[PDB]
Formats: sequence, C-alpha cells, structure tokens
Amino acid sequence: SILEERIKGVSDEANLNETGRVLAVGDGIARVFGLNNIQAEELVEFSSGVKGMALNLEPGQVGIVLFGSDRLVKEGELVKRTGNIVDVPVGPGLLGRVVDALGNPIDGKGPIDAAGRSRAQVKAPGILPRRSVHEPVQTGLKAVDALVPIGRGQRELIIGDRQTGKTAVALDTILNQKRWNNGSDESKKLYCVYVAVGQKRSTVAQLVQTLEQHDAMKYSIIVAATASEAAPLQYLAPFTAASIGEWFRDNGKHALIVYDDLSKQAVAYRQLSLLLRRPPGREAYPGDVFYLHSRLLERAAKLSEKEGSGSLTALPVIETQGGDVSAYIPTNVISITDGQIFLEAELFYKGIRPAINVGLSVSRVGSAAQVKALKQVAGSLKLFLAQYREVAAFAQFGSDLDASTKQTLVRGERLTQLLKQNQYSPLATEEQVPLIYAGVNGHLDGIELSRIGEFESSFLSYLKSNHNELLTEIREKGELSKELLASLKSATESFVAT
Amino acid sequence: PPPVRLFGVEGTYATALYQAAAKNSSIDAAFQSLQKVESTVKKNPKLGHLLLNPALSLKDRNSVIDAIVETHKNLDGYVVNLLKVLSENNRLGCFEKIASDFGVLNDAHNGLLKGTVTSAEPLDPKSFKRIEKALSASKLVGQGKSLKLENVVKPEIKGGLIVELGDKTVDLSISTKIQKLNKVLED
Amino acid sequence: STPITGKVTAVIGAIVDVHFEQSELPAILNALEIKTPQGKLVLEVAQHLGENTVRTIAMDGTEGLVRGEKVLDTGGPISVPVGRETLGRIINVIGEPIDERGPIKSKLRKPIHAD
Amino acid sequence: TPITGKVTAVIGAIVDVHFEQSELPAILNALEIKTPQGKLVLEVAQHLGENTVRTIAMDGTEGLVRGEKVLDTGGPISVPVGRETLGRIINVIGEPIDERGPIKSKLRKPIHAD
Repeated sequence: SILEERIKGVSDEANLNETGRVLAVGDGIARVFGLNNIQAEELVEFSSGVKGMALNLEPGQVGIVLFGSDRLVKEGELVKRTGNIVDVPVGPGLLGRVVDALGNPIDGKGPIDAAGRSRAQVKAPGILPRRSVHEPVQTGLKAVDALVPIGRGQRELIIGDRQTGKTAVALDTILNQKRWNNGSDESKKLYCVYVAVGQKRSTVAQLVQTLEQHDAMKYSIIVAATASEAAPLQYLAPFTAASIGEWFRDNGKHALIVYDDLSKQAVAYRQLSLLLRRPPGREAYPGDVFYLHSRLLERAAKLSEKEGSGSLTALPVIETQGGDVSAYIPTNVISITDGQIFLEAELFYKGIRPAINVGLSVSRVGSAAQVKALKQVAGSLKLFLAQYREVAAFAQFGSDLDASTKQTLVRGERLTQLLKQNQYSPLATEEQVPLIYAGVNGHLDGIELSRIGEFESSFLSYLKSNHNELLTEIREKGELSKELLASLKSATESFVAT
Repeated sequence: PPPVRLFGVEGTYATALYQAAAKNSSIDAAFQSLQKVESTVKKNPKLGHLLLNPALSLKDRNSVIDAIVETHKNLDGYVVNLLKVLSENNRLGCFEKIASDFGVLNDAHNGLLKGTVTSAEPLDPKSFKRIEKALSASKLVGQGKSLKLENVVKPEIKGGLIVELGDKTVDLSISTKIQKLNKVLED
Repeated sequence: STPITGKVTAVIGAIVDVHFEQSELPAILNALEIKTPQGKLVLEVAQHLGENTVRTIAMDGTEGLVRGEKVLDTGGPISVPVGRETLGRIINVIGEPIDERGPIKSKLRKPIHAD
Repeated sequence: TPITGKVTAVIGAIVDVHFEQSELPAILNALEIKTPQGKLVLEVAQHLGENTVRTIAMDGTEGLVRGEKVLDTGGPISVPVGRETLGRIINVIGEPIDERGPIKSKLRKPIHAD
C-alpha cells in the first residue's frame, strides 16, 4: 500500500523498450540497463547526442559501441533506440568528393547528391547474378598487366611492407584508368573508389591534391575514415564503401574499389572485441574476423544480364607490418582473395621503384582478363624470367658459367631493367605492347644493360614518329596480326639502337 | 554445521545465517517467520518485478527498508541484516534464491525430505501412499524424517517407473530394459 | 510453435543464446529454426548451459535480431535431402537450391550428423 | 564542483572513489584528492556506477588511507598557457621546476582537445 506506492516512487516506471538508462561507463563502450526490445545492429541515440550501434545484446544490459567519445557520455542517461540499422547516402554525387564514414562530406563541397540510401550490409551477388568475367583492365604497370593480369570482379591482394609506396601502387592503377575515363562507354568507365582507413588526414589531403593534379578526382570517390575517427566507424567504413560500389555495379557502370588497409580494420575490430570481452582469436584478432572479411570481399563481381552489367573490381590491400604472410590476418585474406601482388623491399632498393616480386604474386583468374595482343607478347616473357630467376641464383658466385646459362643470364638482366617502373607514370597499353615485343623477340637482349633506360624513351619516340601506324592498330585491334607482328619486327630492327 | 551442506553459492552465506539462527536458536523459529517474510515477498511481486530492476543504491536499500516497514518483522534482526546484505550486494535475482535455500536448510533441520516418482503417467493415490509407506519401511525414510513424494508426469520418461529420493533410485522403466535387450541381440 | 520455445538472451555474434522453457530442453547437435523474413535462421545447439538456457552457434547469418525472440526447435541435426534427385543440382548448407531449379524434391532426407 | 566522495579502494595508481552525488564527473574530468601531498590529480576513466567511479591517478598513491575525501576539479586539467610560459619548465601539474615563479598565464586550457 504505502510500501507499494513508495516502491512505484523509487522505480523508473518505464519498460525500456525503445529506451534504456545507461549504467557503467568507460572504455568508450557502454552498457545500458534496459533496452528489452532492441533489434540487432540497430543504431541507438544516446541522449548526450552521441549515437552508437549495438553489438552485444547480453542479458538485461546491452553493450553499445559508441560512434563518439564517452567524455560526452555521463552515466545514468537515457538512450533511445533510433530504430534504424546504419545506412549511408549513395549516389553519383560522390564523384569528386571526399566523404567521411557516415558520408558527411569532409571535403566540404557540401551535401552529397545521393541518389539512394543503402544498408550497412548488403549481401553479395550469388553464383547466378555474376557474369563470367572477361573484362580486362590494365593498371599501366607492365609487370602487373603482363604477369598478373587484372580483370573486373576479382580481388587481388596488394601485400608488402608498409608505406613502401604501398599507397603509390594503388594510385598508379587509378591514373591509367584515365585512358578508360576519357572513353565514352560506361563499361569502359571505372568510377574508382579509394578507401583509406586509419590514415592521417594529411596523407589523404596530399593524395587528393595529386588526384586533382592528375585530374582524376572527377571520376574518383574518396571514402575516408582517418585515424582519429571511431573504431566502429572504421569497421563500418569498408562495408558502406562497398554499398556505394554495389550501386554503381547495379547501374551497369563499372568501378574499382581499393580497400587500403584492411590490416587497420582488423585492429579496429580487435579493439571492439576485446572491449566487448568477446573471445579474441589468434593474435587477438577475433574469431569472426574471417566472417567480416569474407563477406566484404565476396561482394566484388561482374554482373550478367540478370541485373546490371556493371562490375565492381576490388583491390584489397594488406600492408604486412611484420612482412609475415603466415600471420593470421594475411593468411585468412590470402585464402579469400583471387590473387596476391607481393612486393619485395630488397628489390625496391635494387631500383625497381615500385618493386613487385612476382615470385609470390599470383592471379588465378589469369589471362582471360588479359588483352589478346598482350597475351601473345608476354607469352614467353614469363618463361625467360622463370629461367632467369634460377640462373641468376647460381650465377652469383662470379664464375664463368656455361654459355647457355649465360644466354639466359644476359637476356634476363636486360628484362628486369626493361620492366622497371617509376612512380607517378602510368603507361599506355598500346605503347607497352612494343616494348614487350622487342624484349621477348630478343631485339634488346644484345642492347647493353646500362643503356636500356636510354633506349626505351627514344624507341617509343621513334615509333611515335615513324611507326605510328603500328600504334593505332594495336589500340584498334587489341590482338596482333601476323602482318602486324612482322611489321613490328621490322620496326624494332629499324631502330637498331639509339 | 547446517543440516545438509548446500555448497552455498551466495545464498549459502544466508544458510550460514540459518546456522546462526540455530546458534541464537530462536532463529530456527526465525526460519518459519522468514518463510512468512517470503510470503510477504509473495504478496510483493508487482513491486518484486520492479525489485529485479537494478541500480537502487543507498536509495535502493532505503526503498527495501520501506518494504520492510510494510512487513511485520518475520525473520527478525537476522532477516533485517540479510535485507541490508542483499541490498549491499545489490541483487533481487538472488533474493528469492536465498529464500528457497533457507527453506531447504530449514526443512532439513525439521527433517522433512522430498522424493519423487517420475513416471510416464500419473499413478494411483493408493500407489502414492504405498510407496511412502514402503520408504518408511525401508531405511530411506528411517522415520524421524518426513517425506513429500511427488509423482511427476513425463511420458518422455517412458513406461514403467523411476523412484527417486536421496541419491538413490530404482529405475524399472521400459526404455532401459529395451536398450539392454536390443544390445545383446545385436551382439 | 513448440513447447520448446526459447527466447534469445544474448546475441554477441554467431553465438546466440536462447532461453528454452523449463523441463523442455533440446539436445546437443539439434537444429533450431527461428522464423525470420530471411527464411528460417538455423542455429545448431552446441551446449546446454543450465536451466534451459542453451548456447548455440549460428549457421546462417544474423542481423536485426530482436533479443527475446521465439525459437522453434527442429529437434535434431539439419536434414538435407538425399536421393539421385540430388544429382545435377546446386544445393546449399541447409539444402536449398542455388541453381533454383526449385526445391530439391526427394523421397528421403537424412541428418547431417551420421556415425 | 563541490562534489566530494571518499576513496573506497586503492588498487595501484588506479584509485576508485565513491562519489556521493549520483552525478559522477564525466570521463576525462579531473579530481583532486585533498591530502598533505597537496592534491593528487586523478582523471575519471570509468564510472563503475553505484556512484563509484574508477579513476586514473597521475600522482603517487602512497600513504592513502581508505575513505579519503575527493573534490571534483570538474573537467580536464586546465594547463596554463600564455606567451609568458615561454622560458618556463612545467611539471605535469603545470607548475615550475626551474622556479621561475608562478606560471604567468592568462588562459588555461583543457588537456584533451579535438
């Protein structure tokens, strides 16, 4: 009576469906007393304004990961369920815009022209929705194109030690997509989405300036989640980037998505799991780290005529801090991905800058995503190199080896020097075909190692002037005729040396 | 030592308080009056549903004292100290738990026992009495200790019977016998 | 429904804990179905933890789960279809066609766990 | 603020206070424990609730008697800045070490910043 009245008086008097009162704060991860009805992965607006998604629905007390600071939070406040799982504006308005994780333009070109909203997770296109890939795309790096041909829909993991131009490898791909960008067709046009996770604002800002300089910022979308920005938001950042990608793909338009670096995504999810007290896996990266990565990566596709015709191309990037690929996170990713694009540090110093060590680089998808002409010319490029690797290994001793082995040794040396790539220079495939022809048909085997660099510049110039008929044809027909090969043979010979 | 060791997780501290109720031996009658306090908690459950609600601090302890003011005093000063202790440990979800456990200790001191004869189906009242009798005419109820034999219905526990009391059972069900028959005729 | 009605208690990931009704417990390696607009989410019972609260591992994906959500029990290991009518078609974990040549209609089904 | 509390536990240099107010000074606020050690500067990092916060202690916790009063600074430590801090060596508490007298400062700013 009096005790029941007084009981009602000291009682909250709310069923805490749609709401709950915070209890126990700290660690940037909250715990609420209440929230009896709650949907999973829903967004809950804490009444200190901060919003936090909910990842633990542990009995009676919901473990809500903040998207902001807890210094804003003060214990005992109400949190009221937004009732919406996280969603992002997606549109073509992202073209020439930097956006933060929640899609708020941090480039400050004001509100995105968002032709849709999407959901944090959107399931990958099935077996049947994909078209069987046959879409070539060329990065403008001859070694990449020739040795590990890139297609659209495939995942190729760029791996190698941190900031050894780790960023720069990716940006090179973007620059050669100018050739396609200029091109009218939407199937040609890659609307390229560069995701930068954990990276400092200054780095990104330099990058956008470089993109603006190279005038590609136009067809570029920059999705960013800088280091300061919240760990849930970092985890959520690839998946909402992915959603933007699926929209392009759905539209029939092609795109390419760079996920640099997934390694910091893992650390973010690690932080969450260890402060949600969820069981931490090997290297303290949680047990369902694989689940996140696999779903993200398998969203990449090329679609058939069932839906669209677009294809999102993916380039995941893992920067191996230890350089250890047998570590849990690289290992998991390596299994997921269709390729590895291993880089070697020693070879960076050796003067290939960027340096790609193609011993551990694979593309299982292969040369169906390689231009027919380019398949022909780089056909025995691989054989020569493979022989060179073995031959070179014995050869360092300094002994005068048998001549047959030194035919390999001499040819092989020239090839490596020929391959060498310089930062910020993408190469036109039409003018990558001659160089690989020349080398493979051994016209440069004789040409001294020292002057290979000199010869290359001049050779292109000489062809540009004289055998410009050849260049047009390589572009136009994309497969080299016997006649064209012969013409090319004569041409290479014609420029006997510089 | 209290009659029967509960193992005493949380509520076992209150079982030791029941040992103290034997020590200041009016606490044995205090276990009857504390059962009356549990009856007050049984009138409580609209407020008891609020009482499972967390976060009542010193104000929660004062609110519990207000419920105690609605009470007449069953379980006395030991019960009041338990109200403070449970308040201090802040848990209503092991409030009734202590009640049930104190009940077990209390009725152990009384010497009442609880048996059960789970069967596939209900059993005769003639059967009920005859087994209670039998148990008294066995060492199981040595007599000096009461019994509350409860037949339970569980058709999942197949035909026949299983008698349970203490750590002692006779299981003359069908399933176990069928199992044995099968095994040997697969051998 | 089923008398083996459980209400989710904790979604902390794939682990989803369910609070089945007292005395009406399932068994290890059972398959729970939860009716959902995604079909029926299947949770494989992997532990009993006490007082008809199980801890089960999800098979299929999760999201939007309402904590306290009624859980029906299939009662045992996932039952696939078996037959020579399983020949020449794509089947998935719960046995659903991916080639979508309609349901894999078969005379018999079998459990996933077998000795 | 004049929110006092007492020190319930002293587990390492991670003291736990039990504030009397159910308003618990927000995360990254600063607290002064009033002692013959002057103040001890603590910074609330968790609220463990029950009106018992758990606080990082920046200054040494030696000699602490359990149940020792706290006072709430009420926010992140306010440093002393100025152009007259040029030529001063400051401790963590923001006080001389080179004893160029009391820090000439106009504006005092929260340690944490966005």
